[PDB]
Amino acid sequence: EWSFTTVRKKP
Amino acid sequence: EWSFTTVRKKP
Amino acid sequence: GVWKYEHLRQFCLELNGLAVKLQSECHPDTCTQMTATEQWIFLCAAHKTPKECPAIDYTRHTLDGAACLLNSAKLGSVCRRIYRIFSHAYFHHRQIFDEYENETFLCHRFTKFVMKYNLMSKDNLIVPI
Amino acid sequence: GVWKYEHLRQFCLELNGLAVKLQSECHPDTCTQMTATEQWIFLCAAHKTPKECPAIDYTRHTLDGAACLLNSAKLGSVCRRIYRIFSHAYFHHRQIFDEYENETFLCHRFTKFVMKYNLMSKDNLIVPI
Ligand SMILES: [Zn+2]
Ligand SMILES: [Zn+2]
Ligand SMILES: [Zn+2]
Ligand SMILES: [Zn+2]
Repeated sequence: EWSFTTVRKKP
Repeated sequence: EWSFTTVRKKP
Repeated sequence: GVWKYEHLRQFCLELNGLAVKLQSECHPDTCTQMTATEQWIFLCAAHKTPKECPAIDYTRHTLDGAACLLNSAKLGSVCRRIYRIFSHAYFHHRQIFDEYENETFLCHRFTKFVMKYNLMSKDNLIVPI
Repeated sequence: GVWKYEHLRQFCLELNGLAVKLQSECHPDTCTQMTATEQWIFLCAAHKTPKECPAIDYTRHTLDGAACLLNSAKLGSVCRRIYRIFSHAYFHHRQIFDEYENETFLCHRFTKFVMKYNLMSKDNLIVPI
């Protein structure tokens, strides 16, 4: 569905 | 801001 | 990039087969929430605010939302949510999961695909093979 | 419940004091992203799609969004995002953080408040005292 991701883990 | 949380951790 | 949206659509079609098999015993009086194994509840995103849908509802609404998004980073979200259908079946409907997987290898094929195109974090791939 | 929105507003006011102190050395050529300690980047929510704002921008836009939401579960999200202003300052601007905290105890007061009203998971409370 819709998305709103505010945390990303660095590669 | 706006929120859209789809995972909740049980107490 | 076009093949990413494309191959996902075939997965959603066969995933409907799994959902239909599940609806024979995944009922909202016993699977009252969408869970897999730990103390996480998953909230269905097919609503204005994420909703505690029973597992059968989560499954249907999410497949429906994915089918709609496709015929029209967003890929990652769909994949993450679709994958929970496999994990719920694997942990709470093991016999049905096993029967369906032995015939289709769908979870295997889906797992290889999201890893091949870096669409989910490997941390979320909790179903074996 | 009304006191929850209320006490948060005073926190946002004093948190502006911290943000103003930080903008003297938290610049987008060196703090190019919003981070605290681990391998997480935080994406600013004051945009149509979450954006990789430099830390100074993340700070301003988030305080601005919180001030706007207040004069008009949503509390939990604001608190989680506001808290990152403290963690960024603590880990990347330790001297400024320490000076401001010794005068205001703001992070202490904020931490007790979100725990008192169960507004953040304790797992996210990574700044000591
Ligand atoms: Zn079930
Ligand atoms: Zn639903
Ligand atoms: Zn900075
Ligand atoms: Zn921003």
